Amino acid sequence: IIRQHRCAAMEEATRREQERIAVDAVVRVQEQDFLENLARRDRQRRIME
Amino acid sequence: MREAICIHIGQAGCQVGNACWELFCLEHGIQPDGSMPSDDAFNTFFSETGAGKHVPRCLFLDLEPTVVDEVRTGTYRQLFNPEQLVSGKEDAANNYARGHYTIGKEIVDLALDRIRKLADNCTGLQGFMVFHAVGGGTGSGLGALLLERLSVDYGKKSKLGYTVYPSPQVSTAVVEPYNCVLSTHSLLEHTDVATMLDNEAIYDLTRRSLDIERPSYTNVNRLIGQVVSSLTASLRFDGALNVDLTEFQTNLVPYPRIHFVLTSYAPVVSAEKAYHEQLSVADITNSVFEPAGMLTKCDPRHGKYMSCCLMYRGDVVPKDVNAAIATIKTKRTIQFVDWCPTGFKCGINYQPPTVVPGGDLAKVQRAVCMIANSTAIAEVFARIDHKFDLMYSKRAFVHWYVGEGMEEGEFSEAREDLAALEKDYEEVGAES
Amino acid sequence: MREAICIHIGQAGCQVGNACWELFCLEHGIQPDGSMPDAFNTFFSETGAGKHVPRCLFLDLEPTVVDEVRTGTYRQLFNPEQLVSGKEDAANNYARGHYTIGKEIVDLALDRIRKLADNCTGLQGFMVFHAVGGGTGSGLGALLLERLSVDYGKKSKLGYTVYPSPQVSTAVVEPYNCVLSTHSLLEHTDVATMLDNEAIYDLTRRSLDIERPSYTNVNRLIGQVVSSLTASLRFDGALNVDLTEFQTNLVPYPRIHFVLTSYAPVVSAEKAYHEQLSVADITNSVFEPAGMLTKCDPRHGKYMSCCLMYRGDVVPKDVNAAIATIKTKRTIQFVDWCPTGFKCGINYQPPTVVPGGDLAKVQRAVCMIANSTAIAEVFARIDHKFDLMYSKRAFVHWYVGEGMEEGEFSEAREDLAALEKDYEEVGAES
Amino acid sequence: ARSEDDVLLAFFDNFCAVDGAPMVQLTTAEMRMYFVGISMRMKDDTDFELWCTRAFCLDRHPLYTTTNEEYGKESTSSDYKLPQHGRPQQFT
Amino acid sequence: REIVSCQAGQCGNQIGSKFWEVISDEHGVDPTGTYQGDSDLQLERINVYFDESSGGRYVPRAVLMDLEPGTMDSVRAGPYGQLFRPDNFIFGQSGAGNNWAKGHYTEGAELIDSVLDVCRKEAESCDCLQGFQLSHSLGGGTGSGMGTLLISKLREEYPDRIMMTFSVIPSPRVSDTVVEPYNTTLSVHQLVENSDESMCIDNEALYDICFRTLKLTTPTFGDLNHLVAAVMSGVTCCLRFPGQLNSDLRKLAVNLVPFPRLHFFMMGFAPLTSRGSQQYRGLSVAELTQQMFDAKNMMQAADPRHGRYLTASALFRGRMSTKEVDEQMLNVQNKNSSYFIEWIPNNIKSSICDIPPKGLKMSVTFIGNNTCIQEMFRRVGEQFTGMFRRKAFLHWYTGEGMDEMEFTEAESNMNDLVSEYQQYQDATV
Amino acid sequence: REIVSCQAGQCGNQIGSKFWEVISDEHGVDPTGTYQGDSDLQLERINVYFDESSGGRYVPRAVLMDLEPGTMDSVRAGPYGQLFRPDNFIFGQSGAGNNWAKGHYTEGAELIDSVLDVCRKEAESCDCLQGFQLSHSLGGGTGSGMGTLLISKLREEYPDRIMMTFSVIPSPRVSDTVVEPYNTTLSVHQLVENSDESMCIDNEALYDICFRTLKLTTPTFGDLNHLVAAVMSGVTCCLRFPGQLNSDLRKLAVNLVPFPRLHFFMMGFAPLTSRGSQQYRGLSVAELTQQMFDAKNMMQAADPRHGRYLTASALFRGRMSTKEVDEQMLNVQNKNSSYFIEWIPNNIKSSICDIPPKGLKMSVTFIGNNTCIQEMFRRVGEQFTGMFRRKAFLHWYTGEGMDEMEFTEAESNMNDLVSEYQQYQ
Ligand SMILES: Nc1nc2c(ncn2[C@@H]2O[C@H](COP(=O)(O)OP(=O)(O)OP(=O)(O)O)[C@@H](O)[C@H]2O)c(=O)[nH]1
Ligand SMILES: Nc1nc2c(ncn2[C@@H]2O[C@H](COP(=O)(O)OP(=O)(O)OP(=O)(O)O)[C@@H](O)[C@H]2O)c(=O)[nH]1
Ligand SMILES: Nc1nc2c(ncn2[C@@H]2O[C@H](COP(=O)(O)OP(=O)(O)O)[C@@H](O)[C@H]2O)c(=O)[nH]1
Ligand SMILES: Nc1nc2c(ncn2[C@@H]2O[C@H](COP(=O)(O)OP(=O)(O)O)[C@@H](O)[C@H]2O)c(=O)[nH]1
Ligand SMILES: [Mg+2]
Ligand SMILES: [Mg+2]
Repeated sequence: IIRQHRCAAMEEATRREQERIAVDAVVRVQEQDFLENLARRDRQRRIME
Repeated sequence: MREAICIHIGQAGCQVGNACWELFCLEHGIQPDGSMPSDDAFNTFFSETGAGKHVPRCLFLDLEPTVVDEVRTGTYRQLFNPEQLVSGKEDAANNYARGHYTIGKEIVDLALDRIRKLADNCTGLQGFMVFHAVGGGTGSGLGALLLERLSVDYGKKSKLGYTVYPSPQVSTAVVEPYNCVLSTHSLLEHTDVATMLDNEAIYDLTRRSLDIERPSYTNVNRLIGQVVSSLTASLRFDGALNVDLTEFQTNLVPYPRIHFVLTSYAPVVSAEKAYHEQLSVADITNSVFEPAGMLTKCDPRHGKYMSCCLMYRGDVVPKDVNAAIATIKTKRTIQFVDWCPTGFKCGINYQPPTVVPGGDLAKVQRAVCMIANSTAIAEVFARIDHKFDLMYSKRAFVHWYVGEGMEEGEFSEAREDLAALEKDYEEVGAES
Repeated sequence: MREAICIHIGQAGCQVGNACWELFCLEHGIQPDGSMPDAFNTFFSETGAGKHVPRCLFLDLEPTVVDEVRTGTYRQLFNPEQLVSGKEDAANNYARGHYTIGKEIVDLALDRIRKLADNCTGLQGFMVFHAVGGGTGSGLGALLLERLSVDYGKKSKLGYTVYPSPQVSTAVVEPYNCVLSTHSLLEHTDVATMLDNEAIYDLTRRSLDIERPSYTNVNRLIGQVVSSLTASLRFDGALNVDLTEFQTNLVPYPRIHFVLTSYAPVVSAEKAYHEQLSVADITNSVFEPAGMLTKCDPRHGKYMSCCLMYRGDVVPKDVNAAIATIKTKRTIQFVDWCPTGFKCGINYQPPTVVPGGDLAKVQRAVCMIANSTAIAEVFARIDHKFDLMYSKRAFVHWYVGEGMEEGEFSEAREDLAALEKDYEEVGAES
Repeated sequence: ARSEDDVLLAFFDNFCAVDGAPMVQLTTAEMRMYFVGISMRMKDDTDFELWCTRAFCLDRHPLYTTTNEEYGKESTSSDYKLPQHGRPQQFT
Repeated sequence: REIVSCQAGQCGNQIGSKFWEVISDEHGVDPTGTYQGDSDLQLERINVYFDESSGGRYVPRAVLMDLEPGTMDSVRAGPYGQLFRPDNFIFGQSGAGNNWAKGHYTEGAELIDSVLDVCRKEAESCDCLQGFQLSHSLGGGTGSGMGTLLISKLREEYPDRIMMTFSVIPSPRVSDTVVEPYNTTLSVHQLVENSDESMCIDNEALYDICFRTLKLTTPTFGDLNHLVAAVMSGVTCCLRFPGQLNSDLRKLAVNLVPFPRLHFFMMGFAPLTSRGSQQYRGLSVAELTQQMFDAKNMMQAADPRHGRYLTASALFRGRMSTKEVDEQMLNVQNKNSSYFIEWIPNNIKSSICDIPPKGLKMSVTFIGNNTCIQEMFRRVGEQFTGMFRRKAFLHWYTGEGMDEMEFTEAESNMNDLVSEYQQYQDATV
Repeated sequence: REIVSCQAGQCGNQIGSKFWEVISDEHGVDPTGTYQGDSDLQLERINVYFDESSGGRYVPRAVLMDLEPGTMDSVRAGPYGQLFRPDNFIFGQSGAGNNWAKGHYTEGAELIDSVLDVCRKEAESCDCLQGFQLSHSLGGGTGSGMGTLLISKLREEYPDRIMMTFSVIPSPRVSDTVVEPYNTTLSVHQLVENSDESMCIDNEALYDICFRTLKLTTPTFGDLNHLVAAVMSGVTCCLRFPGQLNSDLRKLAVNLVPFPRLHFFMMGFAPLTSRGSQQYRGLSVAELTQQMFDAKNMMQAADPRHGRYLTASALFRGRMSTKEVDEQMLNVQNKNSSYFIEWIPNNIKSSICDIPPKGLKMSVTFIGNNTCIQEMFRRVGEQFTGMFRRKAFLHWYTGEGMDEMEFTEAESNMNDLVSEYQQYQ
């Protein structure tokens, strides 16, 4: 039973690793880059106008 | 009957007490709300109430509210009393002077009042169980003050103190040697028996025996709580050779000023390793006497065994107890002091140790805890003395203590007392 | 009581250990999980759980084989310890496996040996399975030989060694490893047994009609031979034999302790049912040069001691009849000073057929381990190999660059010369 | 506070018809009407851009067999019998 | 328990604004003041930095204070400007004009009384005040002199409290004023005398991290301030969140300050990776320790190899083990034993807290007292002496009321501090 | 056990990237870095080449370098380019200009500090580093110079670790540069001491293989990279998968290097067949042996009849029986004792691995330390002497701080290496 419990704990650790994969893939900097892309684009457009 | 009152002082004390009390509750079958669904075995740790609820005979202290508030917000909040859970407003912060002179006195009176309220209930109080690491300011200062008050107001009741001394290699403070040297004086004079609990030994034991790459503070506290439960189960459960607090402290303390004792618990084996080995009594005794299985960074071969006590739990029989003792005596690798021929204490219990869910330990037929007074403590005392003296050469981290309200000569007094400890150890261990 | 401690070194050691422990579990009815759904006391150490841990120690320098064992079917049977390997292989280097990379694991190996020894109270001896062709099986094996001899004294020591073939080989430094290893195999092995792959392949091709012989079949046959040799103390018999019992009658002199092996009948399922596998027939098949496990013709040498161990429904009646027939026919010759030359063991437990294997279930079988002068031929072959490859210092730099002295090649070659000389001397007539 | 399903249902309820049937046919006109509704919902241009990019992501075994495994590959539990001619009862 | 912050000068105001942004993000507090955090731990010790209102709004325990009304208007119009209490916005009419004397004797002197009134107002509401933290830059006029006046008054009023000071040390490679040596020399002695810890930030190293470590193409002042904001968030992590090994301001003071005047520190925030190499690199504690002590991760511009660490302390965030946080710490102590002073073995303290920064798996903040912190002080005293030899840019101070004797005393204290740093570098046991 | 790899130059970068592609496919690692294999054995020893990040993403333990960033951009844009780590994409601003001097003394020397920093970081990450692998071409400037300085520093930092190099050696028939002899002479004289084992790959022989053995109309550098990546996988297969007769780097070195400086191996792979002939080929151990031992299959432009085999190694992969490989080796030795060396009978080692490469019944790789490897060294030495008697292109190489006398050293080092092979020839 302890063997099965430790295997379940290892599976839970793997699930935690997958969740940390999810949060790492989440890891906003790219979104700020997109926002500044829009910023430089529209400043360029205003400059042309 | 046979009550034992637990005090957990400081951050380290509270964390180790958490694991110790979870182990006590699991082994006594007490739910976290404080009830036993389905025998006066808990009487030493839990006070039975009229409503049917069991309240532990514990007192948590810390000048910083973090650990006590974590306990209050934890699962065992219903178990633990709203009182006996004292908190401060600002921590000692690695300052024995703070913990002993300025912020310790504003809380020591309440601590003594709570201790009185927990002791007048007790009718057969065996003694006190003080868990505190001397590295911290409140573990050293507040612990020292509380020990002084308890000793002066409670007579000669037995007092065991589990202390996590500054480990010789790894440490988490620079003022920690100062705190250890300062608190050693009080711990010597007022604590009846002291138990070494340094960190490298426990951590290496967990790395090698338990085969886990991340041994952490929870695992260390779990092991320490297992040791405490093994030591104190003799009065909790019926055994072939019952020993009480006085019973083993008399056999463990040869002289009043030498009571510091080494500890080693085994079989401390990994779950995977558990059923692939024939854990016999002789095998576990040999594993305990192996230096690698000790929970203190003091190798026995550099010292002299003086008086060793073995707490056996499980299906152990006096047969195998005596056979293991005979084999250990025949082995020449370990050496006992000449003037103490027997040098062996044995206490047998039929209650096997219990393993908490999620713990690294594995439940076994039998186990044994070694508590031994030996000369090996002199070397760790010398290591911390060398840790301290070169720092004290030109007053490093001393203005804090000077301005906090401590006289400068107290450091020299603590240095001299510690040096007296090593010299007394050497004198007693010297051959007749 | 009568425990035999198995130690398996290197690639071949681990493979033969897997095969022999499969056979032992088959014989004693022990699950791969280690259970029966005390004739096993010699190989399986009882614990409290009724599960039986084999009295074995697997040692290797590279983790592939130990990982495979820990992942395979017998993971729950074999102890998590006693199954140890280093981090880097000896890499066909006797010097590496004996001086540099094996020294950091010999201490743990002897710790595990102590753990095996203090568990048993009636240790009959040690049995090391290895091949001297490779690096670890030669060097680490030799080092364990010295440590076992110095730590145990006159305890019985069987080595089942796969020497390099006289005709083909799977390495170029294999002759160097074999020559460097024979020194230890002569000074600290009480009985050494020749198990090269040639005669096993030939026997498999000519008897079992196997078009694709493999290490699997070779190791199965080796395990059959080991089980036949060890079953005398495991099961009752009319004429039981023990380790010392057969050693004292197999080795006439301390330096003459290398033995050939021949197991028969060894036939497939189709062929086994067309033959009268009687005692005389199986004895003749054993003494046939085709049936041996090592490529070494008896007719070119002289026999001095044959230990014949029969299993099954054999009887001393037909045993003596077969011995008389062997004496009568002159195609084989025995040495002048040893008229009897026969040590006979009888066991009532017939060899268990390995399911999914190649052997056929046979009522009676017999394994013969023989000390004879014919080993001079294979020693001459291996020493001519060593001299030819050592004349102009081939691969010697690899050996030397591992804290190794170039002169022990020469002293080992002198040891081979002395061994061949003493075999010739003992085989010389009066 | 809620889940993905809760957010999806809350967002799709705004596009339901008067009678309550889940309407599934949208066009660019009402898409842009929803967009301008959000535009007046929050007036900061940077926050509107962040909301839109955040909600739409604008620019974001038979093969392998072991000969060592072949050892115990075929043997089963039915082939494990204790030896018939075992050693006699231990009198020691 | 409760800690209260004061922001002085333009640089201090902006660094404090982004610091409050980071704290609000960590504690789940919206710019509108309402709570939106994921769990209860963010509310358990939210009173350390914030104060609750009747309506549930969490107003930061902050005093935003500076002569120039422009910075007040900018920070109030900023994204989190509605979070602060308007009565905590204290500002004058005319700016100090990068004049230490103007900020300390003439313009800031009249307004420091009201600043002290609002600071005592905010402190009396605290159940148990842990201390103050002043965010400022020593290169400015009102951000250095008037901030030092604040620190002096706070020392005179609250003796036992801890005044952290986060001072942005000016550097001529990133020079913005021809009076920075004067301001720094006049402010460092006050920082030594009054502030319990004075933590140095070098804008050179800020740009160095933003270039060679974070690989930011155009790291603005916001990107510069994120690192210091993370440092200020991590320095007080164990106060606000539970951990396996707690610590606080007094912990760090006692375990990092061996002598009363040796209380200047240099910071390090780890991990720090580029945008592309974020998920590629294994965010493990081994890589954390590897990036811990190197100069490129340190946001103070003085190479630590030229000096010896008097003391160090690492405050870790995240779920990590002791055999992953301390044994390798001793391994570093051994493999760079030359750079650690021999008379204090185990120069480095470890502290662990459970809650990591939002988004990041694990982190650590470095607080280190090293002999190399005197490089800035020597190499700014050189410029101060060069300018003061010819009495350049001095008529402003003399007219405001400063005598040259005060400048001589300031340089004497400069030399005393650099000598004290030096005579612990080559010392032998 | 784990092996850390490096790619130098444009040739080395392309071929190493393709090797990483085939290894990722073999171990079931998609370009996203995750594992989607169909066995336990794939993850059992995936740490040999891949290092797990904090997320379990398996970053290749590879260091990619070239003075030109164009090949860095190309390898990044490749389908598996996202698998690697950006910090290992170390490169310069100015190219080597096809100059060994620039690649070894001026630009490569100034760029090698970060290179060794990355390599030692990978070594520290490694638990028990089996060896360093390098892949490059001796005919280029940055590949050859950069790689030679690599092997030098790697040897001086880790003496006992196994140094494998995959050197693409130019041939006169397929030469596409005028300074291949200069670069190769200045590189082989470093490879002959600093590298534990070197394996030479010929574009001419690769083209011949693709033309005739594969019957493929238009293979490319991609197909040549296929052919050499199969070799790279097969040489270290036994370090990643179990087998009846396992092997590793040091086993190959000790069994194939009779004398310290004879470690230039000529390679071959099997089986290779076209689509039309795949159904006609009856794959077996004997067929593998003959199609391995024939000259046309080996990608060395050196005829085996012109030389004798010092040592040979056959790393077989797949489900097979050892009796037939033993028969094949013994029979080939007996029937071609003329092709083998008399004073080392049984010149051929055989290793068997259970896991085959995907796409075949079973396969084999050939390590050949044949004495005919001296042919290309002799011909390129003749090229170098012809140029260096008339002082051709010397000013470009000497302007980078170098002088005449190291070319004079290199030509003599090649010459006496050729003489050493000739002695056993
Ligand atoms: N065995 C063990 N040791 C601990 C534990 N917690 C802390 N320690 C060690 O004990 C030493 C003293 O504890 P501190 O961290 O100073 O906490 P404290 O003793 O309550 O003192 P303050 O922090 O001022 O409240 C630390 O340096 C730790 O290394 C624990 O749970 N178990
Ligand atoms: N009969 C038999 N012999 C084997 C087997 N495996 C390896 N060998 C022997 O091992 C010799 C080659 O040596 P290696 O391949 O180096 O194996 P080793 O001797 O254990 O040395 P290592 O590879 O370092 O472990 C061959 O000549 C075989 O005789 C096997 O499964 N059965
Ligand atoms: N970190 C950081 N530093 C700044 C910022 N703005 C200005 N500084 C620094 O502050 C210095 C000038 O301080 P100043 O604003 O004149 O101080 P004040 O006049 O007293 O308010 C310059 O050297 C800048 O390097 C900012 O947003 N962040
Ligand atoms: N087999 C093979 N050879 C290549 C490949 N790419 C280039 N080469 C050869 O390498 C030589 C040029 O080497 P180069 O990459 O320019 O070396 P570098 O300048 O040092 O990087 C040419 O003669 C090609 O024949 C490839 O992908 N495969
Ligand atoms: Mg604390
Ligand atoms: Mg091997």
